[PDB]
Amino acid sequence: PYTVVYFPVRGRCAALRMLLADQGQSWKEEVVTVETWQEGSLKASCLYGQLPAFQDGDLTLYQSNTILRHLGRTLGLYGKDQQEAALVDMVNDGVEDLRCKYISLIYTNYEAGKDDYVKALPGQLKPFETLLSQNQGGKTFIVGDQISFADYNLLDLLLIHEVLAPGCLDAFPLLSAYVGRLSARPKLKAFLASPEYVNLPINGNGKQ
Amino acid sequence: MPPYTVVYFPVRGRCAALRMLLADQGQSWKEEVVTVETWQEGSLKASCLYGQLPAFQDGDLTLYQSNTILRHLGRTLGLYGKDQQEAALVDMVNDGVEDLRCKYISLIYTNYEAGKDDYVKALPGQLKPFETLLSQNQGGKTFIVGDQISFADYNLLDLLLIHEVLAPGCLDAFPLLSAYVGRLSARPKLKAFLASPEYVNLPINGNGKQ
Ligand SMILES: CCCCCCSC[C@H](NC(=O)CC[C@H]([NH3+])C(=O)O)C(=O)NCC(=O)O
Ligand SMILES: CCCCCCSC[C@H](NC(=O)CC[C@H]([NH3+])C(=O)O)C(=O)NCC(=O)O
Repeated sequence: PYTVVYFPVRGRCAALRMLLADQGQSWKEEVVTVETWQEGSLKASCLYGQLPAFQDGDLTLYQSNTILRHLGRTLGLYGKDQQEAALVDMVNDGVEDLRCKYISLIYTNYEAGKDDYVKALPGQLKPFETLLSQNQGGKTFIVGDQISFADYNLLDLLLIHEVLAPGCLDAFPLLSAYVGRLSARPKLKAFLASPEYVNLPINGNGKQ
Repeated sequence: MPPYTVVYFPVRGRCAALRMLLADQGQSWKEEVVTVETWQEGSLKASCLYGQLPAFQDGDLTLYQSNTILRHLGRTLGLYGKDQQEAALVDMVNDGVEDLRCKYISLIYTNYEAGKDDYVKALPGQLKPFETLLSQNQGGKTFIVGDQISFADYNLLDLLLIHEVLAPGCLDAFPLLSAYVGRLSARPKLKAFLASPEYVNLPINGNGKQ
């Protein structure tokens, strides 16, 4: 019932793929090559002229976070009540802010800004360590005691930063244990080790 | 006393949309103004989750992130669509608004002088998606999604209004958006609020540019 339309990279689709895989959902991948994209017709039919695009039956959605929220809403990964839902949103928005900075670094000035970015990293990750400490001592998920779409988004963000700055999580015990714990979930573990994930570049420009 | 408290700098900025929402929905709220002096002192910043404002309090629930605040209000006040499908569409609209808002903010604080012309030239292409959304919903006669107002409407309204200040007449080429702004701006409570000193006398941005 699901179709994700995207370029052949993990990018902004990694988190939603992990979510679908971990939740045991099936989906079809519609790969869009740079050639096809530069042709122009697909772009013109996209609401904001960008991908990913997602189809749930006849519902066509755009915007990665909208897709995540939609899945969180339909699959029950949006907290147990309104208070938790608000907290889940707060976590996801924080993830999105840092993701934008990451994306900017990767595509705008990797060479020149990498050092400053890595130096500033600890300050950027602290908020998530704090959130974790306030939720049952970081023994469960980011919000509440059930997994939410924010968890998958945060997991991806942490994983790609471990590739960018190996060991950046060493100074954060809760985050470190969190990544290990989530990465150990049966279906997610199988997915993260599959060619489907491993053989796709993280970003489109060969930088990471 | 009011259950809501918005903590922010004395500017409209990322709080304009939520204020319009509260006002239009007849809600009461307390404004906790943070001056640049107080902020540079450091203690408040250190207590903020991501080291930034706005901050929002609903009873003992302290929230950060403007869009989280909007979604929370949309969820508790019933401004999030009539069902899941609409909720997804509302999110899609809001995310689009957020993307353009970031570009606007970047222009305003990063290089207003140098980039203003290019930005205004690219504007029509950026607004088209919203005109399209409007055309697909009862011919743009009601709201952005469905037939009931959502938090996305307030966010979009603010975005359109601030762009009308940046590039006067930018909405002329978009009949649906133009009528939409006029229609929403005419709602009783919202109209009263937009004309109040509380709104009018607050600068749009913090650096005096708009
Ligand atoms: C080519 C391989 C690298 C691909 C990089 C990732 S896609 C980047 C871009 N899409 C976005 O930035 C999506 C942003 C949107 N806010 C979301 O979160 O979904 C796009 O479609 N860009 C195409 C365009 O704008 O023309
Ligand atoms: C001073 C008058 C001008 C104020 C401009 C608007 S506040 C800007 C900034 N906050 C944000 O950018 C908030 C972004 C956040 N993602 C959201 O959506 O709420 C901040 O708190 N910055 C303070 C800091 O980072 O130290």
